[PDB]
Amino acid sequence: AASSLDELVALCKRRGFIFQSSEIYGGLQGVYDYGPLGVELKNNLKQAWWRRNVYERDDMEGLDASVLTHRLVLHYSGHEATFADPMVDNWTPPRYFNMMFQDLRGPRGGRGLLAYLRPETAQGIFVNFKNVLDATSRKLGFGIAQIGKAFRNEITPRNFIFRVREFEQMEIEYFVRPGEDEYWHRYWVEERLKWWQEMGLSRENLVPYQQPPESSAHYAKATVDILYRFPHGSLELEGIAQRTDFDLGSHTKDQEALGITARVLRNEHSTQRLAYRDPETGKWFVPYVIEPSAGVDRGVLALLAEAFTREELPNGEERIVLKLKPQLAPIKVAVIPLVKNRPEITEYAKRLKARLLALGLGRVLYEDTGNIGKAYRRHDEVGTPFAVTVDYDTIGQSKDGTTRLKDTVTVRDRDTMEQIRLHVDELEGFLRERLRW
Amino acid sequence: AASSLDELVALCKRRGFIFQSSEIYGGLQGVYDYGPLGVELKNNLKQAWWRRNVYERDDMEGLDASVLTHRLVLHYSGHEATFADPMVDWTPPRYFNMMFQDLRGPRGGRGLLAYLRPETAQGIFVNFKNVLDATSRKLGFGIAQIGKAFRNEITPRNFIFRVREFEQMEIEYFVRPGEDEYWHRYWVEERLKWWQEMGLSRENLVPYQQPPESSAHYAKATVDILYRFPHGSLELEGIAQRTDFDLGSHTKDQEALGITARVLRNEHSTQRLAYRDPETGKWFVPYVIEPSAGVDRGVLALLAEAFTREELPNGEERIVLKLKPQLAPIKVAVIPLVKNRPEITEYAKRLKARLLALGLGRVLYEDTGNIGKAYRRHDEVGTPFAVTVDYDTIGQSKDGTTRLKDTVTVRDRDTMEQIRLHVDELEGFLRERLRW
Repeated sequence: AASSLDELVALCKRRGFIFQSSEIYGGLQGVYDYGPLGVELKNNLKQAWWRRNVYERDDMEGLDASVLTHRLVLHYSGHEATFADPMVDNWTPPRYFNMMFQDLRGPRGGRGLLAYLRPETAQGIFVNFKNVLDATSRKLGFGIAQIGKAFRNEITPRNFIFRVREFEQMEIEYFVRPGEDEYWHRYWVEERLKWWQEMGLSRENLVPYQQPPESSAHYAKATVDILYRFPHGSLELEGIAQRTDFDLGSHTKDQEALGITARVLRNEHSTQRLAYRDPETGKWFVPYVIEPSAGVDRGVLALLAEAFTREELPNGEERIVLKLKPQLAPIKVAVIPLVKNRPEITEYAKRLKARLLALGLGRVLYEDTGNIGKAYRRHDEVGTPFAVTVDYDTIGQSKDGTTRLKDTVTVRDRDTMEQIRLHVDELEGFLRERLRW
Repeated sequence: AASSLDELVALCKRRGFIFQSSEIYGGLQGVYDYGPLGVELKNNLKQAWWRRNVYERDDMEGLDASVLTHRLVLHYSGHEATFADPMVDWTPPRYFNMMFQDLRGPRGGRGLLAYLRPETAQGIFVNFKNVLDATSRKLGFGIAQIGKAFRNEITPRNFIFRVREFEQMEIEYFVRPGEDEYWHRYWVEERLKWWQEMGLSRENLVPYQQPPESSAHYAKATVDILYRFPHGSLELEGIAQRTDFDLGSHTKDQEALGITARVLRNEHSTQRLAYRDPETGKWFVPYVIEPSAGVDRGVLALLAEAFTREELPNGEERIVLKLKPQLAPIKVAVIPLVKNRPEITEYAKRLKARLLALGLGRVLYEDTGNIGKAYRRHDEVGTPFAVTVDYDTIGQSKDGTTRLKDTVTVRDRDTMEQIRLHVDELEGFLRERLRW
């Protein structure tokens, strides 16, 4: 585990995980960019999440909605009226600053040409309920998963990835029948909690907090936050709320014909009825929604934070090692040529990297950087699990003349630091064993 | 292949590929949303692209920059100026600027203005030094990236084509001033070749080499790959050659580095975006080759191409999306013959999981009524195989034999041929046909 927030910010910048967006012109404070190593880890996390909640389940439909949100969507969801914070200057009278990113479509800044950069992914889901329903012919006890970008017009962007203006989320909207709501809520909480550990976070660092009714927003019958023990303090990773029929409620047509339980605004615009019908009979009703929502960047940081570890070495000095779960490492194997000038060597290495990539266990990388020592260092810092290295013996140029050593390479374990030399054909099975899911 | 643009728009909406963003409130014309089936295909394409240009190569670094762009980036890249033009049509004296913009935090002050990037490339350019430092890369190398971009279109025409929000797959290949012309043709063959591997016919592809009149000033050459869509040729990808303009326009110590393209005096940049050590110690700004594709366009191209209407032996027709298997939103559909039977449904579900485990792509358990409707629904969304489970599969054959236990019928999308095989063979059957 890592001890300081800056150790991370430093590594992140130093090894190419994260960079201050627009750095060369002073930065656009509050927005960051993901480097070579960052994109990989980030994507690996998003994928593992998608595989788990969509592919592996049989009640989940996927989605990808746009960032440009029509003014109305955000009126009827309440944001226009409440997504704000209390602000002032130096002392003027106090007033709420609505934190949404607004931008005007086309020609003129007229009130009717205003649109928003969605501040959360969920509304995209809600407005498409009927749509999704029609096209898939889904029955109840079902949700819609989605990953995407969101923009919060924060006032003061604090410590790193935490208080940012642009970021990404992984949200699910699980539609449920009014009666069964309380069950599904605890079901999802165990599930998400469980997932995070499988990804590599320790139970000791996870904290399932249940919000007291003072904190619960009006339509939220209950909600639990999963916090992670970061170096600088506990920060929220994911939130599993229970929103009754508020969301579907606020956007649907024929509001008073469908017995809506949460208080909604009169909707004089919606063209479709977002409700479900046929509880064996013919009743229309608005489903209740359970909603797990995680923040991609937070997750990426949690993983780094957890993995980060400093080890003392027998000679006296230390080393930084990202102990990331293998399947999630930005790089799985690094193939390194002992000498940089030799062509039969580089050409072999490259031929080998490809053979390994073909196993389909994750990114294999051909490394041509000078100094076999620097390489090992660079890799432990970015958490890659294995390093295979190629030398003259591997080729067949043994100074003694035998070829008993042709096609064998040394593979160095990231964690144990143990190096063993094995023949290539065994190397495959070795890797399957250790890298498969 | 498909004959009309509306046939597609219709299928896309009908089967859950694409929907009009904000439809229930009148739509936010010009922006669309990707449904269950759409997200899948879209992602499948992005991935195949990433695997190819990053994993399979040894000179590529990946990236993911933010949409919120600082005002300055877009000043020095030229964009800001292309639209600082009072056009008086008498209608009022406007600025017909093509970028969405917005202001950061507290006030609408000029120093607090920001933009929603209109292209992904600038994110790459500004980080050149950064990426360089952290990776210790040598020349003959690029940076790949996928992301969102926003064009403040005035009139959103025909579907996916003239839209305000969309995504791109761009690469910035940094090259030494001398070798530029070579790399340019290299990339063109490569991209061209890729597109066909994805399933597009050579007959429908059109490599247009822009004549000196079209080329923006700093562009020493450029080729557009057009696709023959039902409504006409529309641009899929563009491989330009931008010399040292981009890196040039953003770097510090401009006149110390012999920049060849005309750039603006840059009084703000804090880093020097150049390369040094041509064996010696000379500094210079690399030339850039740039393949840039539009995700949505690609998705449409694939759909357009795959779309086909067939006349069947009984007399009726059918719509079949002939998508390349590895790209299909769904690889296998496991379907139960009767919906009420527990031994059947329970069997089928257990089977779908066994198949998903093969790691060949999404397998889906289908519980929709009517075995006929299912087959139809699937050919329409282009899923390659359909396995079906019945009473024989379980072991309740009305003839009394058990020779047919643990076997299922699998219907080929294309040939429509159905063969009944045992489950264990089924695996090998699928690997054969579905692997990359």
